[PDB]
Parts: sequence; structure tokens; C-alpha cells
Amino acid sequence: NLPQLEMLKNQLDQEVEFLSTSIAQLKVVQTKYVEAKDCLNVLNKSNEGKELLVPLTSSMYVPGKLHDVEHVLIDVGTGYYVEKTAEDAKDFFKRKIDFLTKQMEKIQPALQEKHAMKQAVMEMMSQ
Amino acid sequence: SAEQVIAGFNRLRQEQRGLASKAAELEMELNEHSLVIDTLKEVDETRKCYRMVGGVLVERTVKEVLPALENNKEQIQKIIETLTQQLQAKGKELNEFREKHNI
Amino acid sequence: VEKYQQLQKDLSKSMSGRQKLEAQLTENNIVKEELALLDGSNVVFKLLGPVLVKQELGEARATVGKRLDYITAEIKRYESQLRDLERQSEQQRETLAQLQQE
Amino acid sequence: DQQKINKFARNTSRITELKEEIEVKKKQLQNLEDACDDIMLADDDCLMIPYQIGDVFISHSQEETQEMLEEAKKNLQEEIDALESRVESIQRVLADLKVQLYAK
Amino acid sequence: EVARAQAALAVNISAARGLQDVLRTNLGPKGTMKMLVSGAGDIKLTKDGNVLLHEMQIQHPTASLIAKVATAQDDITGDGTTSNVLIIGELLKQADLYISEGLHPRIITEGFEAAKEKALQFLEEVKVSREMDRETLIDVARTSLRTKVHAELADVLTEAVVDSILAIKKQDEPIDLFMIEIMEMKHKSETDTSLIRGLVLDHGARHPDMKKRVEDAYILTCNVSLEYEKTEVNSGFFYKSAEEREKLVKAERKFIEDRVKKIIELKRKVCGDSDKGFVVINQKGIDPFSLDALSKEGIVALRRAKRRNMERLTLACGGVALNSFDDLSPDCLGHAGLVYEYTLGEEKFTFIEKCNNPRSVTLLIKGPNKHTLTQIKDAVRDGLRAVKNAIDDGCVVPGAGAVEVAMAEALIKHKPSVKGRAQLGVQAFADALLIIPKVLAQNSGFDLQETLVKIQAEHSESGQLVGVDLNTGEPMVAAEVGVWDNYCVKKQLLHSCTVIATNILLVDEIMRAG
Amino acid sequence: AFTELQAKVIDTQQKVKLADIQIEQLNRTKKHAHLTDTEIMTLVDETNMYEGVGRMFILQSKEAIHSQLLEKQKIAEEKIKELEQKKSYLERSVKEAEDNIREMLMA
Repeated sequence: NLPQLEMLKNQLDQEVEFLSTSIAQLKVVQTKYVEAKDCLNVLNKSNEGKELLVPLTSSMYVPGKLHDVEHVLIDVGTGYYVEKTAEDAKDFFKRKIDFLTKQMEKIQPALQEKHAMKQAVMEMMSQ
Repeated sequence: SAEQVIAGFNRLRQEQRGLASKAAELEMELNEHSLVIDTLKEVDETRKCYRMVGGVLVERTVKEVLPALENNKEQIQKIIETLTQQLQAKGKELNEFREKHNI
Repeated sequence: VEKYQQLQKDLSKSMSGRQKLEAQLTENNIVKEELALLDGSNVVFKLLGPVLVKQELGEARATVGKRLDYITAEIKRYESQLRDLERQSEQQRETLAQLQQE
Repeated sequence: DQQKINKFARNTSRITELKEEIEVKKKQLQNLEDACDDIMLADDDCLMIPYQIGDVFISHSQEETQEMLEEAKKNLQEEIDALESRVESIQRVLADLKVQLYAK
Repeated sequence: EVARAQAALAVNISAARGLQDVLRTNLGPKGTMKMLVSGAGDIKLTKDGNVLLHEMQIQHPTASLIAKVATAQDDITGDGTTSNVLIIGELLKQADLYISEGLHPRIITEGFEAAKEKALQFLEEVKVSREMDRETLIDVARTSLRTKVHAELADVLTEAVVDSILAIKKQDEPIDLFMIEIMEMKHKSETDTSLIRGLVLDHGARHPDMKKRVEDAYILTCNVSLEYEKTEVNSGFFYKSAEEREKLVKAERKFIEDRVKKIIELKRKVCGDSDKGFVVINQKGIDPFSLDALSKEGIVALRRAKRRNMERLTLACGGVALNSFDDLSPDCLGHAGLVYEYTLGEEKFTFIEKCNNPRSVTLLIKGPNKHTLTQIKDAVRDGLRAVKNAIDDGCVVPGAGAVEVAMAEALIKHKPSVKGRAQLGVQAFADALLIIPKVLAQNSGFDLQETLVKIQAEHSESGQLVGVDLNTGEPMVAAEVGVWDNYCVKKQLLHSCTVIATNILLVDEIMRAG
Repeated sequence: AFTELQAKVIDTQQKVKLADIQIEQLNRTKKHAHLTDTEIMTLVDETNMYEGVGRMFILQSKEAIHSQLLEKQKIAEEKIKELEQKKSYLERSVKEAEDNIREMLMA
């Protein structure tokens, strides 16, 4: 009874934290998908011609001039070049936002399943 | 009874770990304030200095970038002493309330 | 017994590169959703290292179609690799445990 | 207390660190080399060939596009020869530390 | 396994024989001492009717029930539990003979009942309403202690016993829940035993003579740390981050000097002078450089105090626990009238008497710190529980067999329930009463038959309650000897005997189950 | 039986812990969007001002950037109302139901 449950409640604590860390990773993945749409919102609205400071590399910025706001690269596949317009790019970002949400949604009751089972072992040891 | 003493000392130790995350989080930033203010003074400051952080560039000069560098370094070293005194005062307070309760 | 962990490490190393493929597997299906909308509206290139090389849309459809097929080829061998390493080690957990006892 | 086995423990650990450095430089060597052959095969000089340097791009010939990768393969391989010249130097002490336990 | 028609009754009565036989010489001053080394595998010196039952590793189910039954008697009386053991096997002896003649146990059980309430009728007849004067309380306390220990040890202890129960009459309490604190003094002779009206503190304040004579004691019973443990943690215990653990160190030394300065403000808050004293009882050790500085301020500061003393000093004297020494009025603290540091043994034992409320009286025995000190501990404990019954009742009776033959004269000769079915159980009942006077005198040398014919005649002659002198073997009148029993005690032993006799008599199968 | 109604309010407690942490972000995002608006309303020297979401920083005049940064604090101002009303609602849902649980189990 009780020595089995004291080993059992400690195992489920890792299984919560292993899944919850995977939730924390996929939020970072959909973070840049929100971030790429909001960069794209300024792009069509402003105009071509405005000066931008973009990273040449890490912590080093190169200036430049802006042209062709209605044609953008989308990085999908295994790392593949896909040229799209800016209008279809917003739809595919929000599609990937709901996709990464869907990746966390299948974990989410199972994340709560490992938490509620551990609490029930805490109750069964208490009862 | 001796259980109120030995458990209250466990309460003061857990606040030492609650003290632990906040002061060292600021302490990592003051050394970044150390390395930045030295490279700016060695390099040319006649051309205009900006302030670049994540998400915003405000077009500035050297005379507006320079004082906040010395300001934000001095504010950190005060708070890491301040956060030490407050949480260690909290460990003294919970011990005497446990001794006056269960007597 | 070192033979217990050795069959597990050879299995788990194959699983880690296999889990890499599955996010690529989904995004190989994402690009086929995006290549189907293109018929000449936007051409495609290929991002391969430090060189970005021109493609066509039919060239793109075969390209992600092959890489979809290479993932599935590495999926099926692991199903052979899963059952073999779990059954060989299960035989080893009985015999090699008796070696350390006597 | 033995100071020769103190040298013998340092010697074997220096054998291990060298061989691992060779393996990671060989995989970088083939990675650049097979990156050369794939991009030449598809679409040589038609109008222009963009080449990645960060996020800005240069348009030039197909063979010069290989040439930046060719140089780094030359720099990497000379290290691999120099790494194996240190793998050989860590073996001569290993044959000689056996006698020095008996000498001193 | 089952126990059938004859055997299930037989194992019960035969076990009641040897239980009564081994526990024979345990009641009264003829009652010999007993040791257990088979109850816990330790050198143990033990005497009571209940305590000997609880220590022995008994497996017979009857003696296990009697240990439960006499527990209810031991909660009220104490001694008298060894009185109950003697009458049970004697009661089972006579009725079994009728069953050995062939008779239902239930008709004898039917005869056990009406025989009992005639004796219960006789207890109101034989009760002797005496005063609860101290010398009358001495005679109860003499026979209670001489049952368990020597008489020379008893009379020294009897002086300390009868004065504390007069102090609980100041609280108008008929019972004894407090004034029962047995404190033990390191000695080599248990011939000495001191009575302190207040309390006894068992410590001596490492730098001595801080203030050893305190005429105005304002007591603070606290447990404040002055030798504070200083830890650096990042995980709840010692961790590997050397960068993190360093910053907590500067606040650790600020706690010790914090508690030293709080003592100074409290002394001027309570006293205002050094003519009025102030006593700090710390449950923990105190810094000796603080014990030097507190001694000059007019403070005695006792250290490492026992946690059992921590509550009882709050009850009689007062003083609540803190972890600070903040400015407190004398209303928040208690008072003691006199504090004196006494020394006997390797420890100083500070006496603290004449409390804010003298509600608990400390019984300080001395002794060689042996099981003899344990043997005098429960002896005075049962000494206090016996005279607890004396404050309960109004009628203190000459006991030791004086009532026992006096009941059996009325029971046998006068049939209460003249119908012959119940008088059979009367005959077993009245012969059960004889076992206490007859065999202890027979143990003393004058055998049981010379004792019975003497005390039956003399009580029928006089009506004065002649008992039995347990040191000669012949009946002497217990009214002048001072071997007395309470009206509260003698009812329950009649009560506890009968109910536990009938149910084990009325079994026919003892089956293994569970 | 009675075990199932225990677990429902316990699962409601962890939804409050999710509700408690959302208001700490949205209060911070309002004030920080207000804080960056103050530093650009501080200067009068230069109308040059860069805005961006990624590591791009487009060249625009500062005055149109103010009114957009006026909208940035405002949407974060709008969300702290709907969350705190929600956070109180989930608090009232679990705590008032918790009054039902313990007093009738201990009964």
C-alpha cells in the first residue's frame, strides 16, 4: 500500500514536468509565428523604400532599403525555400499558430492526467 | 515542545532559497553594465550613440545614452542588498509567531 | 551488466533522429498544401546550405515528395529495431542477472 | 606515491581528446564538399546565381560559388593532418612511460 | 481449534488459580516485591495489580481481560488492583466445585447477583464517616506505601504525601489531576524526599550566581535561541552554487546580537531596578558572554530547560513562550514568590516556590537513580491515588479483612433470597471474601484457620472493625493500626470482580478465529 | 459517488492558478508599452525613430509611431479588464463550491 504509493507519486512528478517543458518549447515555436505576422503587418502598410537595420549576423546590423513588400519568403518543409505573397503568408502563420496550439492541445489533458493521478496517490496515501 | 523550533528553522531556510533567485538575477546584469560602459569610453563617442534593445531603436546621441548607463548599474547593487535584508527579516518574523501560537 | 544499457542506447539513439523526422514529416505535408496553391503565381527556390538554388513547382513537388518517402523508409526499420532490441534484452535480463549472483 | 602514473593518467586522456577532434572535422569536411556538388548540378549560370553571406546575397559564377567552400575545406584538412601529427606524438610517450616507472 | 464442554471452563479457572497464586504476596505490607525480566528483557522492579499485568507477556485471554478491567479500577484507585486478583480465583474456586458436583454456571451466576447487592447493602452499613484530617489522611497513606515499599521509606514519604492533598483542598478539588508532578533528585540515598510548594527547575545557568535568590520573580518561560545555527542553502540543504550561498552569511551573525539587545529593554520594562528580580527560563542554551552580561543587569537566565517543565511553569507560575524579548508588562508574565538554586549531584536544581498561583505542587524524591527510584516513583503515585479517593468520599473504613468476614457472616447465616437457587451463589460469594485476610496472615506465619476464628469471634463480639495485623499474622483492630480503605475503593473491587467473573464463567467454547 | 465531486473543484483550483498568472503579464505589457512611449515623447530633437517586431527596424517618422504606440498600451489595457473579471469568476466558482465540499464531508 503505502511504500508503493510513495514511489508512485514521485514518478508522476517527472512526467508532469517532462510534458510541461514540451509545452514550454512549443510556445516558443508559435511565438515567432506571431512575431512574423506582426513584422509583416508593418511591411505592406508603410511602403517600399524605407531604411531597415537587419542582422548581418549575430549582434551586427547592416542597413538597407526596402523593396517589393508583396513577395516574401516562407520557411516550411524541412528547411525549404517557399516564395509566397504577403497575403497568403499571414494565413499560413496563423495556421502554424493553431498547429502548435494543436500540438500542445493533445498534450494538455494528458499533462493534466499526470497531475491529477499524482494528487490521487497523495490522497490514497492520506486516506 | 521542541517541534516549533526545528520546523521554524526549516521555514527560514526556504526563504533563503526564495531570496536566492531574485538577487542573483539582477547580479548578472550589473556585470553586463560593467562591460558596456568601458567599451563605449574607449571607442569614439563623437558620432551619435543609439540605444538598441529587443524591439525598439530610438535615434539618440552619446549624451543621452551615457548617464543611464551609470544610473542602471548603481540601481542594481542597491536592490541586491535590499532584497537580502527584507527576506532575512521575514525569517525572523515567522519564528516568533510560531512560538506564541502553540504555547 | 553493460548489455542491458547497450541495447537500450542503440535503440534510443535511433529514436531521437526518428523524432526529428516527424516534425519534418508534418512540415513536408505543410509544404504540399502550399505547393498545391502555386501554379505559376510564385516560383520556388531550394535552400541548400550557403547556396539558394532555383527550382520549379514540379521540381518542388518531387523534392518534398522524395523526402517524405525517405522518412517513411526510416520509420519501418525502427519498428524492426524496436521489437528486436526489446526482445533480445528481455532474454538477457534473465540470464545475465544470474551471472552476477553466483 | 608515483609521479610517472600521474604522467600515465594524463597521457591516455590526451589520446582520447585528439581522436574526437579528428572525427568532428571530418564530418565538416564532407558537409562542405557535398554542399559543393549539389548546387553545381542544379542550374549553372543562366542569368545570375545568388549566394548567401548572412542575409545579403551576391550574384556571380557557378565555380566561384564553390570556391569559398573549397578554401574552408583546404583549411580544415590541414588541421586534420596536424591533428594526426599530435595523435602520433601522444603514442611515443606511451611506449616510454612504462620504463620510467622502473627507472625513477 | 475448539474448546468443548468441560475444557473451555477448565482452562479459564485453572489460569485464574496460578495468576492469583503468583500475585498472592503483592497486597498490603506482607506483599512482597516482584521483578520482571521477561516482559521487556530488562531489569525491572514492578509492583501493582495492574502494572504487573501490563508488563508480563501474557497469552491467556482471561488475564488480558483483567488487565483491561483492573485498568478502570486503577484509574480511580491504584492499589486495589492487586486486591481484585485475589478474590477472583477464590470466587471461581467454590462455584467450580458446584459444577464439579454438577451445576449450571448461570444459576450460580444468578446467585452471584443478589449476594452482591447485600454486600453492597452492607457497604453502606459498614462505612465509617471519618474526617479528612491530616492524621486520618496519614493512616490511609501509611498502608498504601507500605504495600509497595518499606515502612521506613513510607513514613518519610507519608510526610510529603498528606500535605499536597491538603493543598489541593485549597483548590477545592476532590480528585488529583495536578499537584502530582514527581520530580527525581540525583542522590545515592532514596531515604530523603523534599516537598516544594511551587516547582523545581532542573538546571543551573552556566555562569552561576547570576541571581540565585530572587524575592520578586517575573517569569518568562520561553525557548529563544542565542546560539543560532547558521546555514547557507540553495536547495533546502547544502548546494553546489558557491556564488549563491555567500550572500546569506552577512545576515546570520546579525541574529545573535539581536536577541542579546532585546533582553536589556525587557529588564527595564518589567523591573525598572535590580531590587526587583527577573528570571528567564530558556529551554535552550544561552551564550556565556550573555550570561555574564545578563548577570550584571539583575537577571538570572536558566538554560536547557526541560520541555515537560515548559507547560507546567506556565500553569502555576506563568510566562509564555516567544522567540524575542520584546517589552512586556508584568501582566503578560507570571510570578513566583521565591527562587533558589539548589545543588545535589552533577546538576544544579533551582527551586521555584510560592507561585503566582500555587496550583501544582512538586513532589521531589531523592534516590540512587536506579529502578529503586522508579520503584519509589509509582509507589508514591499509588499513594496519591489512594488518598485521592479519601478526598472523594466521606467514609474511611478499617479494611485489611475487617469488612471481608463481616460480609460473610451476614451472607451465609442470613439468606437474603432464601430460595435455594440463589443461596448456592451466596455460598460461593461469601467464601470468596475470605481469601484476603486468611492467606496473608498465613503467609505471616499464623495460619489461615487461627486468623479466621479470631476475627469472626471478635467482630461478632465487639462490632468494632477488627482487621488483621499482617506483621504478626493475628487479627488486630485496623481502626488503631491505620490500615484503612476508602468507601470509593472498596465498592469498585466488589464491582470489578463480579462482572469479570460471570462472563468468563458463562462461556462454553473458545475458538481460534482470525 | 462523493469522490467525483471532490476532484471537480480540485481541477478548478489549477485553472485559477492559470488565471492568476495571466494578469501579471498583461499588466506588465501595458506599462512597458507606456514606458517606451514616454522615452520617445521625451525627445524633441529628432523625428527619426525605428519600430519593429523582429530584428528589423524600419525608418519612419516618430509621430505616426506614437499613435501606434498609443494603441500598443491600449490593447494591453483592454485585456486586463476581461482577464480580471475572468480571474475573479474562476475564483468565485471554485471557492464558493469549496464551501460545499469540506463541511459536508466532515459532517
